[PDB]
Amino acid sequence: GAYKYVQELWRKKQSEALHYLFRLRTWEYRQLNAIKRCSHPTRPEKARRLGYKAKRGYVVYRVRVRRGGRKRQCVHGISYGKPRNIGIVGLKPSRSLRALAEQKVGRRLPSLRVLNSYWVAQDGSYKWYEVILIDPFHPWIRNDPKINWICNPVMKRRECRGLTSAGRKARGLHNKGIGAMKLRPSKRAAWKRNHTRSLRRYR
Amino acid sequence: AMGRNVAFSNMRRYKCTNKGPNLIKNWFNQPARKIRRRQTRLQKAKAIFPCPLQKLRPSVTRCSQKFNLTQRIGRGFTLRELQGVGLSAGKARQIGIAVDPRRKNKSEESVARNVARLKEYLSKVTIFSKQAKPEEIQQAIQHQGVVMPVVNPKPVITTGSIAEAKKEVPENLFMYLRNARTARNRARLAKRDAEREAAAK
Amino acid sequence: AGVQCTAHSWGPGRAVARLPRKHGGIGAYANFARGGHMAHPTTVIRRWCRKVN
Amino acid sequence: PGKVFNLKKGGAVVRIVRKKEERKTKPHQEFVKSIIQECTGMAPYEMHIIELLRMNKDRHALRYAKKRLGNIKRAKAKRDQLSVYARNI
Amino acid sequence: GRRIRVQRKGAGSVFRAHVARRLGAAKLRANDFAERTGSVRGVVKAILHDRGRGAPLARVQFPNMRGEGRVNELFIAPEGMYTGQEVFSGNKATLHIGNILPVGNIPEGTYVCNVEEKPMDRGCLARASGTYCLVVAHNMETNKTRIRLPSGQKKLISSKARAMIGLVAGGGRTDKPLLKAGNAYHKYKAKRNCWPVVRGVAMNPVDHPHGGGNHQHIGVSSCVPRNAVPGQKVGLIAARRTGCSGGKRR
RNA sequence: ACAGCGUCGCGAGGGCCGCACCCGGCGCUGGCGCGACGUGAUUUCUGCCCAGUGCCACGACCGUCACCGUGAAGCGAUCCGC
RNA sequence: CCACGCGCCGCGGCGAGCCCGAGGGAGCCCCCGCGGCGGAGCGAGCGCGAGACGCCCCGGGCCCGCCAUGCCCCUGCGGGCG
RNA sequence: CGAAGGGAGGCGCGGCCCUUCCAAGGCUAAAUACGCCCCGGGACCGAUAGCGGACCAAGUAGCGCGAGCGAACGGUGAAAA
RNA sequence: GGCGGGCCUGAGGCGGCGGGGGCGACGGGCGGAACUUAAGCAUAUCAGUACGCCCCGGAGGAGAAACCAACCGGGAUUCCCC
Repeated sequence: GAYKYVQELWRKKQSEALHYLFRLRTWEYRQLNAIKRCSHPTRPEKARRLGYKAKRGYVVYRVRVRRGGRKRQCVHGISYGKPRNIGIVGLKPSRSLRALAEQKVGRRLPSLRVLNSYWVAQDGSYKWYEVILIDPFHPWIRNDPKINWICNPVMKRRECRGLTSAGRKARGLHNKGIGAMKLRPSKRAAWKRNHTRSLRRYR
Repeated sequence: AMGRNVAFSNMRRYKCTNKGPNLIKNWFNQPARKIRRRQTRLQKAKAIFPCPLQKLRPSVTRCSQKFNLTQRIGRGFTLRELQGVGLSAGKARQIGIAVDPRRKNKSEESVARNVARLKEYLSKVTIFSKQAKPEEIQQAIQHQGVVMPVVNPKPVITTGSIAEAKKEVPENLFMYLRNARTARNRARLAKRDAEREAAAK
Repeated sequence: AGVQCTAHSWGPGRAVARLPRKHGGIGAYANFARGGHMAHPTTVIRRWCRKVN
Repeated sequence: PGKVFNLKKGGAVVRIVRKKEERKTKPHQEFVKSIIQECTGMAPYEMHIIELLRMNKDRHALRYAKKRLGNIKRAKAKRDQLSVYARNI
Repeated sequence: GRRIRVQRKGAGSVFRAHVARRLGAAKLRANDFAERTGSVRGVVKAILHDRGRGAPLARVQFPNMRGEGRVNELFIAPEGMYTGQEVFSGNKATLHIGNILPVGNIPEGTYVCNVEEKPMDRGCLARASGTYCLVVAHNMETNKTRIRLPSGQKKLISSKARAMIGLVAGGGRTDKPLLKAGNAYHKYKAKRNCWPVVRGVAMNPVDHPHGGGNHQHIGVSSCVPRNAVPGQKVGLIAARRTGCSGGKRR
């Protein structure tokens, strides 16, 4: 009942009410460290939509990601090579700030598994995402069939393999149909199959 | 040969030939693959000994104006077709009929095709229940291959009256066909001329 | 085979033929060098089967 | 061309599978919007369009809307809602 | 192609300060409740020589207001400071060479050393040998005091800032000629590795922008643009004028 | 190289450098200082030339010279102004 | 040397056809087995669309498309005919 | 900078349709790939060949500060008689 | 201003359970060349390759249409033939 209303008020982010609420929050989040554990999901409605359930073994972690573009790791700014690789600061990163957020908490806590992440706040220099992590050995999680899949070995460190939602978007998986045909099993797997020279026995 | 008259080759240069992912796929395992698929098929057949390995699939017009005449096998029977026989989707799956909610018949003739296929399968199917009935099960005989394999019938000449047939075809059919084909271009150009005529006085 | 070793042509001026030689100065990596790759190595990419109508 | 030329392209009969029924927000959703707009109010850009609707005029209002929203179809409809508030204010 | 010696100095590998055996960081005493509302007695235990500085530093021992200890603070020693001298610090501090008092309190015309650019900076200006800052004026309305720094340039400093009365010792040191290369080697051993200096026109083209040709010449105007990139700024930079002219007071 | 000699920048909310970034060095420094350059102890002197090329000017504010932003016009892509 | 692509030649099967494709058949070199390629071209395209001779070859003549031109008329910037 | 019914239909833009679907949450077997290792087969090589390496002790002996490099060496006879 | 409780954020300790590192392949994510070809060489090509880093699993990824199409229409994904 209440959720269909909270969603509408979160759509109105530029409203006076939420502009104050968000300026009190960015202030606190600049005050705290980059990744901190949150007792409650700050946005319960968005967390539930992404799969949070208030049962033991589900954890929320808030992460700070630096806003901005990418600088290539180079010495003295010089990229030796053909002139098409000369640029060092103009390039923009291939993975979203949301994707970077999940992969940060993944290294900090490699025991936990990240189901999904959501946007909590942003100022000029940083963006704050909250990630839902699950303990795959917890008694409650292990015997609950809805989240048993995360306890399966294949779903381990999905943040690293880009199996998460943001990681899939970056790989282009979110879109199907024409225009996404050459990036389906993987962009490399499609490349190998399309470039394979199959020497058939009768050929 | 050396220059002279040779069409230019459109085969792309080999990539990853020395280093990198293997871009050569050899087929010396092909005969072994055949034995493997049969062995997996034989093992699966035994696991459901009375039941056919392949589920009933629907006859479907092959797509495009190129193959619109012929019919092939589709993923599943539409909910409307199953409703026509009187089978719910779940009950149909138990009988062996694959069900696809996505498919829409797109015709009334398509539904009739499949409803008749479903009706025939229902007659061919025999449900062995009664707990264990081993003697009936021993002689059950598992159907092998695709169930009710689709048959594509060849064209057969028919007899027609030239007098009645000449009634539907306009005399000078080519003029009728060429007029219909070019009507849009002829109509646009004559509108373009009406604007020019309007824009002179 | 014959590619597993590391050999570099010593170069001109050392009174030795310009064929890849190891640290010791042992000829390597050539069809004529002992231990070298065959000039055109046999591969399984060959057509071992011939089609018949 | 993108359609073959067939004089009588109708050997079969179509099943008329389609629905005019269009997604409607419903009073359930509409009630939420009325309660949320009641307290939260309009957005700064939307408020500016309301002034333009009574002052600089509709071409200007559409121009400001299109730049913000980014679609002409969406911009015209946002303008239409804001117009009902502004004109009847 | 190579990185110039200026570029290599920033890293600090062998060009870092030789801070071994340095007495400490000479600074004014901390502004505290006793300085703000009164005076803090000090005594000059010893006047010592810092390795890098050509100015004597003095270890003055003040009482510890927080505890039962006697704090030891290293101060720049203004000329005439004597072992045993009692020094007073604070808003109510007296006017004798050595005392540290708010700049506003000091009368105009006094020579003052170790002045603070902004209050409670614990020492900032006039802390070299024989260098003094003159108190030019006190704006009562703006609480701002003008001072002539040892360059001549005048800066306005909050009257709340602290300074020491007197001119730093070791004055007249530059007057003595170094005379030999050796007295220079011994001089910069205490400081960083910045001697001997090779002229850039002696270096090959790859080491310095002045570089080397068939004859030793700069080959381009020494004056280089203010916006010259790190490796380019080797000549005189932003030179408003060049050459010995005279009457430059205008 | 050197002492000597000049020239140059800079008053720390600063200069000059390091530097994928986080951050550093000079500096535990402060103009008798720190960096940058020339010339090369004395003794004796360093002339004329700012055309050119550098460099420097809240030295100006003309002419030029961007993004935005804001005018008109358009069905809108847009297009011309300022 | 091998692989793949191309040009042409020789052969072998079949012929307006031809084809161990992948596959599937308690099947092993056996059996069944699509595209494709050819059979129509030409024009950027809308589109339109070859018979008239002929041992063979070779020119000629005609036909088809494209670019014109002039006539006639229905189901008309459409058709037909030169 | 930012929506609301939106997406698409392989030439942009603004209208009008028509077909088709529902993004910004999640799972899912099968058919496919593939080395060490083990098993089997070969119109394969036959000790300067075949893996660098068939030798009871090969990444060994040796070499290079180190990263790294890198060999040589099969056969008495039926029975040691 | 002192004092008891509830909540909400936080600390220190104990338990129970998990994480870490290894495999010259396959599989996913990211960073990323150049020699080369262009008979020069910049866009290009090599190559979404080597290599660097980071994660799995017996497979992995992908996956039940905000799909393709334009029809007498199909209908998740993966591999094969074309």
